[PDB]
Amino acid sequence: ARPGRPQPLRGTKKGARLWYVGGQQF
Amino acid sequence: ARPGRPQPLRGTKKGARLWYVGGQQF
Amino acid sequence: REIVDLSHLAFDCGMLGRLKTVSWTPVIAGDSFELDAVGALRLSPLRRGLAIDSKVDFFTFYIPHRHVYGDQWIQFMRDGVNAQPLPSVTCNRYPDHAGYVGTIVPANNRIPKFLHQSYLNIYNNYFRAPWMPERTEANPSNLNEDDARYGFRCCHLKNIWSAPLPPETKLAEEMGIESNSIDIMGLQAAYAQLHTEQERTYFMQRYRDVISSFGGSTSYDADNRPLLVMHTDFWASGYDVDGTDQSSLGQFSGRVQQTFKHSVPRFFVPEHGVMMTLALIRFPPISPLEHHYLAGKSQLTYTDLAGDPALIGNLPPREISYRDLFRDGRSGIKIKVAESIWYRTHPDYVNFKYHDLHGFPFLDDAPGTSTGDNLQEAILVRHQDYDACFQSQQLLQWNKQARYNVSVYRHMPTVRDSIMTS
Amino acid sequence: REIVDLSHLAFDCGMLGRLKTVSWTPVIAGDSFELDAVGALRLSPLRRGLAIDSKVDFFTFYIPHRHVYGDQWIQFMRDGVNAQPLPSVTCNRYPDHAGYVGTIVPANNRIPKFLHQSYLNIYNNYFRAPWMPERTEANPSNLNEDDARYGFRCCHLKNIWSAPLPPETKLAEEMGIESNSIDIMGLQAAYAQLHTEQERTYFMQRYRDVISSFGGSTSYDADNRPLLVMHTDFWASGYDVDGTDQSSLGQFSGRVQQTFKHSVPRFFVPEHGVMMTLALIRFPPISPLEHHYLAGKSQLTYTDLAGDPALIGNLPPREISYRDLFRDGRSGIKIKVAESIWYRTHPDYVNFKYHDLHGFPFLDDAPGTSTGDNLQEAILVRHQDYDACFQSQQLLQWNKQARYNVSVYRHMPTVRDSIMTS
DNA sequence: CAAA
DNA sequence: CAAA
DNA sequence: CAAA
DNA sequence: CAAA
Repeated sequence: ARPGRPQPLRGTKKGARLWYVGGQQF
Repeated sequence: ARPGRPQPLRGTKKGARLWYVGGQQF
Repeated sequence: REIVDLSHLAFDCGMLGRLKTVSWTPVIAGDSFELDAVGALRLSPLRRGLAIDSKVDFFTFYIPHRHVYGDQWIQFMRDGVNAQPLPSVTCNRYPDHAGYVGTIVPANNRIPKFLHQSYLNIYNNYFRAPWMPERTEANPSNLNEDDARYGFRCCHLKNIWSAPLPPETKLAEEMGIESNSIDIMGLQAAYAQLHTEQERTYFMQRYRDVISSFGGSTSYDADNRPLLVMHTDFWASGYDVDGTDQSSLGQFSGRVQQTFKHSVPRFFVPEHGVMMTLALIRFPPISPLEHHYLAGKSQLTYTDLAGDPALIGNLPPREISYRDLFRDGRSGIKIKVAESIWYRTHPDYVNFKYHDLHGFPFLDDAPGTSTGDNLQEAILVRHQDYDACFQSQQLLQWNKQARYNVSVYRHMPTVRDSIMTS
Repeated sequence: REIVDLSHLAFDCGMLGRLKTVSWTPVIAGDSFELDAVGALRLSPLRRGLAIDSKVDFFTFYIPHRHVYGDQWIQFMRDGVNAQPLPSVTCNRYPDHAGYVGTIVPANNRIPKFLHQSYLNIYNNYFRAPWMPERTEANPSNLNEDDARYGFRCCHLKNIWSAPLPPETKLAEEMGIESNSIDIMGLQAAYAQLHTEQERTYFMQRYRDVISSFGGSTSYDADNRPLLVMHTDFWASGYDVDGTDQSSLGQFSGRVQQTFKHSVPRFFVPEHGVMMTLALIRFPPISPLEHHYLAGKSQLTYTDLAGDPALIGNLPPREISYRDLFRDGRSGIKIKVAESIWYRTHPDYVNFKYHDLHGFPFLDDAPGTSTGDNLQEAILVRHQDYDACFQSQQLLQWNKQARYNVSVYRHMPTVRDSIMTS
């Protein structure tokens, strides 16, 4: 049981690299 | 490995009573 | 040994009495698994204001793949890079028919056995009454509409009628007698023997419980039982929204909405397997139709009212029917309770008037009044008993949105090492 | 919780290479079992003076009855005072044909399964080469003369020929190639894959070892393995008795005779079962017929003699035959050894002259020289190889006399409470 | 981001 | 939870 | 030895 | 005993 008033969920975000795609992609 | 020179085995002898036979029997 | 961030959020929902999986994560022998789930749980909009809170239970079990796949797994692992690929199991040709185990039925209408078997095992080792038939469903397709989508039903919160004595409880023990004599020494053993039988009937139906009884122990691998890693619970409260227009002014809708954390301390995963986390929302079984047992009895005897100790400790159980507890109590439902148990507990009261008021999560109909003279069916939570109080189950009875923070240390080459050859 | 004194003495004896049970005690879930065995071990009178000492190994395992009786046991226990009586197994109609499991074949020629199955399990989980056929004998009557009376045979002390690489060891790994090209990226996985295969072949043949490999663990209940509670060992020495009469004067007989303790720290017995303690006497495999591998090779190559590191770490194993190790070495016995392994170990030497001298516990005949071109048969200890050096096996090859002090705390009514009714 |  |  |  |  946590007091606070419901907050919307944010980012699904750690260790080393995962995504290699050839260079930087935002 | 135990040093000693072999000894013959003695008695097979504790908690509470086991042998009820009516009284004392040696 | 490096960190693998498996954190992920999830949006779910289900029926009241049914047990649903909310997040399952596969683990490997050697993994150090830690899980911190946080979020909020709600219930579809109510008809009137808020009456009472629902008790929410969260569980996190660990199941070795060995428990699922059997000796067939030991080989899989032994044969290593040769092992006969593990078989998957079948679901019905519908997307939702995989829900009970937290997943959409994949493109090929078949999900991995460990998901299914684990859900069973979990259910049979912790949720069903020890005396109820063990769930055996082979594949997720032997499962019916409701179950497969919402999860199996569980037992109502324990009370006098929802938690009786196993139906097969001995009400008398007969002992053989000659014609004119009785072996008092035999009568002796007779009692002792009965004892061992009762001890079992009452609370040692599971092997582990029997052993524990001797003052021993049993690995979870002994009776192949899921390992309960963590179990939290809480009451779901919220607020009322006030009506403000010409006709709604003076009306109120209850919006249950409770936040919560479900934390699982670092856990060492000894063998490849699954970490399954399920939830279970229930409403305390309040009924305007229930009355105190004593108000029901017609002929009040000393043995009832008096509460004489000398008696209460030596009489056999008592067989009573739901009729004895509810006005519309089904008489075909017989339960065996402990004597003067009505003196060890007081029942909740709801003025009849709430009887036909749509909006309160009460049992406006005597438990198991539409399942027939079947006890088990009365004891398990019928979620339809609640359809009544929700304005619109567009997201079933309840629903929740939470973020599952998961950190796992494990022997794992880096993605680079995987994609790089040289 | 009271003390039960199960101390008792035992007089035993057996054949060299075979593993015999010396004391088995049934335990109950909850028991706290402690065992201190002390006594002396000897060998039938020798022909000449003492040559070398025999290595004596004592073991104490704990086996849940559940491992033996299976799910059939869980019920036995669950059903309690109703349970279908546990079945016993069969032995041959001879008194001694129960020896391997420390007991005279009872009046009815049938002994309790747990004794038999445990002996197997113990043997299969610790004594046989992981690659040798798993012992499966159903009943103590499927056992042959020697085994049933003396215990199964075990492996000779590890040396170059008694501890080779599992016979099915890969000596080359083939990989598919197109006609004019090769997938170097595939060749990559190819190697990796081989690796997993070797890792297994070499030291991960048992499930537990595989898991442990990932850095996990496994209850003894996982692969149903006896639990090694304690393992001691020692060298059996003694003295020579001098000849004093006209013709015996100047002769000597060796009387091996070593005292010893085998202590088992307090142990908590979680489930009903058996505590079995077995012994195993062996003589180091010395042979006047063995020679250094290098003395055997006819064409000494750089790859042999040089001991060039660069090579020793990248060549495949080597297939050699007993002929390569003994003058009378059976050539049909092929073993796969590790390269330049002859540089990692030196062999024992016995001047041929001891070849035909009756009285020394040496292998005066190349190992497995009378069992045929069968490796396993050569590796396991043939106790007949020793008949030669004993003046008279009136008490088999060896024999021992010890006192087993056993103290067990357990829930146990007093004998009085048992015999008194009121 | 070569978690080179 | 054997409130053994 | 009432391990009453 | 992965002398991983």
